Amino acid sequence: MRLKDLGERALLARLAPLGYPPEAPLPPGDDAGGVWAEGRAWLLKTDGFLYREVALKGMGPFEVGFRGVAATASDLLAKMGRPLGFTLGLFLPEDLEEGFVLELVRGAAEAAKRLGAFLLGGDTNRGVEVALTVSGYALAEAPLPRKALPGDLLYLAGDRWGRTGAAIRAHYEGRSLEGFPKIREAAFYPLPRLELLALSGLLRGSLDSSDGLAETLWQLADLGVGVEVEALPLYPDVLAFAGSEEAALELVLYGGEEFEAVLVVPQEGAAAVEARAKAKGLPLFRAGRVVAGEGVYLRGAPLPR
Amino acid sequence: MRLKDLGERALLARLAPLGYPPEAPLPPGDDAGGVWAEGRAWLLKTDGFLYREVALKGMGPFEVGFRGVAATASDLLAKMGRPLGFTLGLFLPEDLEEGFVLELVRGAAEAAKRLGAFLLGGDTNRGVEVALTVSGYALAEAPLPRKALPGDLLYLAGDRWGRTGAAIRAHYEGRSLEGFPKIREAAFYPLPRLELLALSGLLRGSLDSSDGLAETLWQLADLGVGVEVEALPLYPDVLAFAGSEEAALELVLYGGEEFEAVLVVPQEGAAAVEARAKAKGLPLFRAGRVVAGEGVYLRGAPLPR
Repeated sequence: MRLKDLGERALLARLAPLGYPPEAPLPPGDDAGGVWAEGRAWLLKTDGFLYREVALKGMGPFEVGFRGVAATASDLLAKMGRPLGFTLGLFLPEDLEEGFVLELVRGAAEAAKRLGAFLLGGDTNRGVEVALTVSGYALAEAPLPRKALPGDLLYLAGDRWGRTGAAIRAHYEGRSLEGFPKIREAAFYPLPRLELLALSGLLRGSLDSSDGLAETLWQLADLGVGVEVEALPLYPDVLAFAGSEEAALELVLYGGEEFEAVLVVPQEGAAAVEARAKAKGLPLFRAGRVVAGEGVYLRGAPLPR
Repeated sequence: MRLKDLGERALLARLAPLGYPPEAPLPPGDDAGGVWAEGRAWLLKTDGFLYREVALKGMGPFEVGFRGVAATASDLLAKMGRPLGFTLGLFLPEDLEEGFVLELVRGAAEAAKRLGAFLLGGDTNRGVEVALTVSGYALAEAPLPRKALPGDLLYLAGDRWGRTGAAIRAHYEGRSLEGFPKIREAAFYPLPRLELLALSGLLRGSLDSSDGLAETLWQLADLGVGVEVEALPLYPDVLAFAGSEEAALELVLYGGEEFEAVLVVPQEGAAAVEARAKAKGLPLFRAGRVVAGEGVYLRGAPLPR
């Protein structure tokens, strides 16, 4: 079967276990992969993309490089790994201007610096179209896998929910983001949250949302549980942009590229976690909880994948 | 200035220090990059390439995936890092058969397994042409930077010298490798050389020859020294394939893709190094020495880069 008909989800599921370590700190198909080395869970993650598929109107190579590192760092942080460094794989057309490449690299270096991390080099190769892969490694004291048990609460960390969806929709509709700076920042400089690490060792599991929250909630449900969302964050700017509560909901659920984490919090320490996040400046939103059975629900109604 | 006019060396040289750590276990622009973490030098490296640039006649996706890991692993090993895992970044045209992709990943997984390493996942994306990047991390107890002092001896480790160049030349000339099994193996399955680690903590420096021996020797000279090559290994099969000493030397010096290390050994430790290599199964060849000054010479004659 050709990739077109196969689909990305099916292909990824088939490739996930190949060569994966049997006694790993994280299961196959998680937000990152890794091995146990001298008492620490060393994580490794590679994210790739075509320049023309991530660069929204107003974004230049600087923003693209910055987002590449941010994307990879977010997956590592959701697994409770502290990103230490990143490497770049670049495919560049021969007629590309060197200034363009310098911008891509400085953008990436800037995102790395904000995290206290570095660029450890990379590689460049001739290519037909500008394409890039960003890999990063992280040291995790308590690796957080995608796991959940009926009874645990579901929390949304960070504040890019609905905003990255708005930015993409604006880009597709040809609408300006003048008047929506937080939405623009969410798309141009999505800062991965080191504060997530304040919750290391306290959570049951997590999933990084890069392909939409609804899609992520179903990835959680597919673990073998039911998901009941009682509330979702609808930021004032997201509502203004959307025009209605219903329109804002679609941006929040079917937006994408949020690179914010969905956290599975055991009822036991839910009070502490809120306190911890609060104490460390980590935005936290209680969305719902995990239950026995299957399916994903939004206030009782079925939430479509 | 266009990339085509700038050159790979010039470009890479400009990007190398960008975002690199000031207290790193390896200098910027080395065979790999890394940071010191809890007493160990953790190295990270990315090697990318286009499928068509690597696939020689007779090679399929399994061999290409194997070589991607072999290459990344070789750079890490030259720095004395023990490779622990790799991640893949794949760019794939939508009309590709799924089996082709499965071969790529299994090939990579095979090379990783030979090293006692694993595949930790990766990412896939649509592309106009098959392109791949392999990233890997390694734990180095004693990171080995590219470093050299006048009086130091130059050794070549491994046995792919001249053979990878012969394979490439064969492909270009449409010449059969029937009767040249070692040359074919050097191109199809360049086994990553774990035995290099037997020399951990004994050498002054090293460089991995991924782009040709002469090029690698000039990179060594660019550290601020002169290089005198007194002898080079001309294997029987390389000589037979080449037809003459001259043609053979050209394949050895301007071949490429060897992924074998050039080692800088202190005079005082050479006897011990050779003994250690012999005891642990690491092919080693004494080729010359480092001297004060500049430039690379082959038996007194300037060696073109």
